[PDB]
Amino acid sequence: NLTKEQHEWLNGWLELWGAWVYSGRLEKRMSSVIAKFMESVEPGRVMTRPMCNDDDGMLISQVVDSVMYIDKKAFGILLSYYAHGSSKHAIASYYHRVSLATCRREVDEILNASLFMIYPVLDSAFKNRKRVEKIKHVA
Amino acid sequence: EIKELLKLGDLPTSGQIRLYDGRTGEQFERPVTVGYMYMLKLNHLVDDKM
Amino acid sequence: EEFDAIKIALASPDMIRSWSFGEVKKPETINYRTFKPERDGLFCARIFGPVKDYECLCGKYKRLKHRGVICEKCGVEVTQTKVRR
Amino acid sequence: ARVTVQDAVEKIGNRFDLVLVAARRARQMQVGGKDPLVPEENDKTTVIALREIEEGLINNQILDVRERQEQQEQE
Amino acid sequence: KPLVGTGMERAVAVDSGVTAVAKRGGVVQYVDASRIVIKVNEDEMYPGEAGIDIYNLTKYTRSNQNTCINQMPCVSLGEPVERGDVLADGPSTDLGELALGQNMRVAFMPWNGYNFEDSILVSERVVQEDRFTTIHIQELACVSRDTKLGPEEITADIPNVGEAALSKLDESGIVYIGAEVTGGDILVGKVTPKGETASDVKDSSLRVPNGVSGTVIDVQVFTRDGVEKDKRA
Amino acid sequence: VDYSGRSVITVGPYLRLHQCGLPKKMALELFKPFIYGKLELRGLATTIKAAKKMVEREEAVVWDILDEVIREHPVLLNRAPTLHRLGIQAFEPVLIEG
Amino acid sequence: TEFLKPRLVDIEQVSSTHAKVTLEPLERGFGHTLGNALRRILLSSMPGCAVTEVEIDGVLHEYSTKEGVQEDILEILLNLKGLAVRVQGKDEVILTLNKSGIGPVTAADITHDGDVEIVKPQHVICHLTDENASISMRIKVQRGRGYVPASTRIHSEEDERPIGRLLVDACYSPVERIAYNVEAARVEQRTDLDKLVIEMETNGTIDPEEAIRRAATILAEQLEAFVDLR
Amino acid sequence: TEFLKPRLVDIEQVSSTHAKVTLEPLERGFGHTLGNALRRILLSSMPGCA
Amino acid sequence: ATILAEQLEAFVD
Amino acid sequence: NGEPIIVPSQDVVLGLYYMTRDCVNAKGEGMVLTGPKEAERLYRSGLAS
Amino acid sequence: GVLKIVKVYLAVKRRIQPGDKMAGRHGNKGVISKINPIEDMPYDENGTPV
RNA sequence: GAGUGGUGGAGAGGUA
Ligand SMILES: [Zn+2]
Repeated sequence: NLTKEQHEWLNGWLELWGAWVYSGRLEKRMSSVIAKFMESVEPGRVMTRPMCNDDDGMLISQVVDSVMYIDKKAFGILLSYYAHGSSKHAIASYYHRVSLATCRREVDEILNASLFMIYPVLDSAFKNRKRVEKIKHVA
Repeated sequence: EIKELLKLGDLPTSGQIRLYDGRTGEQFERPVTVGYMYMLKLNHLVDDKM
Repeated sequence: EEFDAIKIALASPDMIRSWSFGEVKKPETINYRTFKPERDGLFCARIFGPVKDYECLCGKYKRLKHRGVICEKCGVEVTQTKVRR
Repeated sequence: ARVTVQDAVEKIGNRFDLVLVAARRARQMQVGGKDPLVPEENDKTTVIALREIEEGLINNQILDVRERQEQQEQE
Repeated sequence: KPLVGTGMERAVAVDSGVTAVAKRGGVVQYVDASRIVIKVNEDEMYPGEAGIDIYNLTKYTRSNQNTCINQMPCVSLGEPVERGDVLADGPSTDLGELALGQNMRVAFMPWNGYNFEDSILVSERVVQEDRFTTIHIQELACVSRDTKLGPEEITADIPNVGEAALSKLDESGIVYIGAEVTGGDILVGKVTPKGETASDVKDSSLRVPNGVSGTVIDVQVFTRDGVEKDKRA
Repeated sequence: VDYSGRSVITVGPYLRLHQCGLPKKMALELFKPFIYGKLELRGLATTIKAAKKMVEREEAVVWDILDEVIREHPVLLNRAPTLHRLGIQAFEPVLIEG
Repeated sequence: TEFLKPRLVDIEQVSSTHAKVTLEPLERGFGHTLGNALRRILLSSMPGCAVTEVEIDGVLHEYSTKEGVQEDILEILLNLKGLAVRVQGKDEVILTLNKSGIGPVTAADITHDGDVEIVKPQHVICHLTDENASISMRIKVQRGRGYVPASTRIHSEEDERPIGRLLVDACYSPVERIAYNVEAARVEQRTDLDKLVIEMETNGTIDPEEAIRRAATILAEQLEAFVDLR
Repeated sequence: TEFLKPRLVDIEQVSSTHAKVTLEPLERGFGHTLGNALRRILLSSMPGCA
Repeated sequence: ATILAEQLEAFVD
Repeated sequence: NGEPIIVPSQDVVLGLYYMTRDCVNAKGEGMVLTGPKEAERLYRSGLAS
Repeated sequence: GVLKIVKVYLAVKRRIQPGDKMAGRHGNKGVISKINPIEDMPYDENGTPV
């Protein structure tokens, strides 16, 4: 199949992308004042995941919008896996409840197929971009 | 004294001159008052207000 | 959730107790270094519910799956933070 | 009715019943996806429903017997 | 200036203490755009002194209502002045008279409704001559507070950002003197230790408030003794 | 209350009896979830974050979508002190700059 | 159809800037029509070159100062916005001004190229006071029409901006004042004809017969939409 | 330095002796130029017999 | 329109 | 009160007063016109005030 | 409880636009309603637009 | 389970 360093590269990139698109919904955990100051004084297991500067996120959202218009179910499972944090066991049970092992099999192979379609267009979309240079002074 | 000053300036003494219309080219029917009033600009700016 | 008349009257002490969720017994509001409320203070989370959304104070239960349980080390009830008000 | 709805007022009889029946029709168009029987000329659902009532393809009891008719042919 | 005044304009602009009124008459020795120096008359000089006054000017400093205040000189080199004369005009002064607005041509007639109920219709040439463009100098502040998980860092290795924002800042996390910013861009890149001492995950940089534009004329950095400075400081 | 702007008023003699000139900036702010909905309906927006950043980048497709959303959707121009009954009137807005 | 056609008969130059021009012969009633139309076009839509970007060395923003000069940098940018340049071949040129020594800096001190002509040799810009002071600015002169300001050009610029490219507003139109008069023509057999005496006041950079020719072509090509299509 | 040519978008023919030539778009301050020029010519210069 | 165009037909380019 | 609130106010009023008032012998008095179309053609041409 | 304080200073340049209040010295306040072009401003017979 | 604080309250001044 795909080599594993490309696999962890897409894992980190779509993890960062799902963490970016998860910070935009309205029905979300709003904290009080006291929990906010307890978190700023001594945190526990409340840590977050990195996001983008939203232009890289814009271009990768544009490429997944262009190629993933023909498949609704793969888009839905990559959203519910990358934004919420549900496991493939969990989304397999969630899709079987409304067998289950073949359901887990079909969701992982449609994830593999969607990743195989999104990878090389993502490499071309990465390499054909001009990096904006730092600020200079003319005398 | 103001009309003496205007007669020194070679102007119409009443201050009213006969303006035209820049839109349609033609003339306003009646003489229009024209001069130089000292306009301020106050501290109520629409960028701070909207 | 559909009322059709607002009835008002005096409050019996039994009614005031049945409203209540625990006696406050200390004038200390919160701590000054670790900003969690005290036990039986004026913001005491054992009386007035949780502080975070679906949590306990010690952080043992952290999930909706413990819908309402009692944390044995703090005495609090994990719910949503709506019950704080 | 795109400037003045007084023709729809004369068709119904009352502003509040006009608002209620036009809201019923606009909700039927936005939820149920029923076809607006007047040509829409790129308008919104509220002005389309007001123009429907203003022309005279829909009143309150007309919409009531229409919803009852689709109810009985559905059941 | 106003063409139609009252003769109290010189009183207001002198006694309001915002111009640079001379102390002893003499001749100017060197006038700059920043400061005016003057050589005193030997008649009006006491011999214990050295005989030179120096008039420093406050260039483009913020007022109390965020307007601009500067002092352009009005005298040239080789030009004698007396005591009580004006040398440098204030924020809204022309030659030591009070000059608050600009005087402009006015016609008194209805014009297609566009001056209806106390309204004013202004020509293009008032804008093209830039007769009414004021300057608004606005102060934005950044403080490095201290949580009990470490002091906050002013630095340019902020996470979760790229070259769409950081490209105006230097290596130190502070905007240059003179870069034109737009609303929502990072001026001072401040970051705070989230965990204990990545672990500095919360990004607390400044941003321009939406609706503010323009240049960055000055950056002033204060410190406490206890934190060591950086390249920018 | 939410969904509410404020501005300095001026005179539009070129209008009709039911129209007011809303500025571009206030209208783009006020009708923001309507713009999100039309963007997702026209297939350009798939997520809320992409819709948020597409509005905050202010593209020409966003200006066209706003021009379609505004069309015959009234706004209430309140003035306070709203002494008598006619201090609130609803107008169909037209877009202006400024 | 007993109409006639006008010609530019006499073009007198009262000065290098303020210059009248006749038009002869016009038909009855046409005088105010052509005069007002040529006034609106000649005030709105003429091409003229102006200062757009000023680049001073060692100066970051425009609200600073510099030792040695008397006028501040906003004063220098205003006095440069008033400049009147005439280029011939190119549509975007870069000039150079370098000067040291005590005394005022005229516009005649710009080291001009071959195809640029600075028509105001007494336009003052700076007043250099220190003999050890120097000033080396590099101006950029585009060519357009109307009024395009700094806000819209910072929004519309797709390129980056190095610190030092100070942006000056563009007053492109070189016509400042124009008045027309409908006299009585001296025609030897007709009494019902008139002349049009257009009294222009230019920036010195535009040639009046060329300006009238361009405004006439603008009006004719605008009316071709009425002529050809319906 | 290029100008906007319009398209004649509408002839709403109300009657045989009525028209409304909707016409768009022109440069800023050119609609008044074309309209006033055509109006003065059509009023006081168009040939015909009666 | 053609009256005005033929009137201005003289001094154009 | 049943009296309308969309009344013209001061500028429309000055314009309509200046329209519908009449002098004595201004310009082209005592003519006979087919109607408003010919009258407005006369006024915009300037042959009658 | 602070460590270092950085202060910046932004300097916009506020041109006029519809909504900026203006007033003479005699209590005649107003709000700018349109920035008309030079050709649409009324002039006088010498040629100077108001 | 994935960024964040003025309202609170006082005083002073201003606009319609
Ligand atoms: Zn706990």
